[PDB]
Amino acid sequence: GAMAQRMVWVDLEMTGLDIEKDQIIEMACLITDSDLNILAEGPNLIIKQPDELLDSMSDWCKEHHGKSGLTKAVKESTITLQQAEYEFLSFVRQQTPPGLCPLAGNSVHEDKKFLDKYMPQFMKHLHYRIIDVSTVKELCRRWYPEEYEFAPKKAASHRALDDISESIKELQFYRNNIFK
Amino acid sequence: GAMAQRMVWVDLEMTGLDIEKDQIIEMACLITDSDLNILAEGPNLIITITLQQAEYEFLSFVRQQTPPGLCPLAGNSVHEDKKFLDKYMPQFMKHLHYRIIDVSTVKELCRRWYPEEYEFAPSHRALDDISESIKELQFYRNNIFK
Repeated sequence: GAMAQRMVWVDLEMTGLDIEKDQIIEMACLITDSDLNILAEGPNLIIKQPDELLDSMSDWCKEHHGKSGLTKAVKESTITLQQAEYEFLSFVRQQTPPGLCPLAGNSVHEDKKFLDKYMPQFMKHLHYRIIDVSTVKELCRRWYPEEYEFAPKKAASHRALDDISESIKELQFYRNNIFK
Repeated sequence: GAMAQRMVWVDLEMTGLDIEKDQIIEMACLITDSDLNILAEGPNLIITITLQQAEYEFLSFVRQQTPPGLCPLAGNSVHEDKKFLDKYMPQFMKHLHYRIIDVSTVKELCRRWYPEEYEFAPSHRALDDISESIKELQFYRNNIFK
């Protein structure tokens, strides 16, 4: 299909939910065509942030980023936020025409909040539209409870790029099972 | 599980899109069941009233209609509305679930996957904008869902 009909899937991992204090610690990007066919995997980058920020994280955040092995990789990182944005923006410019492709993901409103503040040039390459798999998830649970039960459970967190894969798989499941 | 499957619909008008500088001009809220039937209509406030009182009016309304932390925020391009709400109405957002139901996601899937249905798919107040967003979602349920 047309490059203007491609989707830009992102997944971010952050120190918390507070847009004033918290920072982006991991990011991944993936391109699919309009029908969710896999076109190209983008960078998977672990971004350096201070130790003070990593220790002030919520008890849920501290354990979940520890078992996935992220906090260790954040502490050994040489990638700055600015360097990561340059990598992500370069990749999407090579894959999509400017300001025409949507952001896609799971509860991707949360990621957009952090991308709007900390990666505004990357966000200018994207159109205003959002494709949020979690809106489809909520409608599946209500309107198609039988199909919702058969969907696979999500795997344990590894890296942001694997989380995007699970989000794509989830929306493909919805298309395959609850769309006309 | 019928109560946890209800939806908290909102629509807001702001002075712009910057969270640090812009403010909430208008807000409306209403509750639908899981099948989109309107169970109760809330107030359509011009912010005339204050933001903290508007939050008390809306928090009182959703506390007598849905259980805390189980029902999502629902709307059309509600990602921008959720940003202004998390900041300026954090006690209201504490009553809702972390996920949201955004009709603009369904519109976009309709546009791509159902171009024919998309071509024949279907405001002065913010409450009227919610009513039209529900009719838009009901159209997608009927025309593109199995």
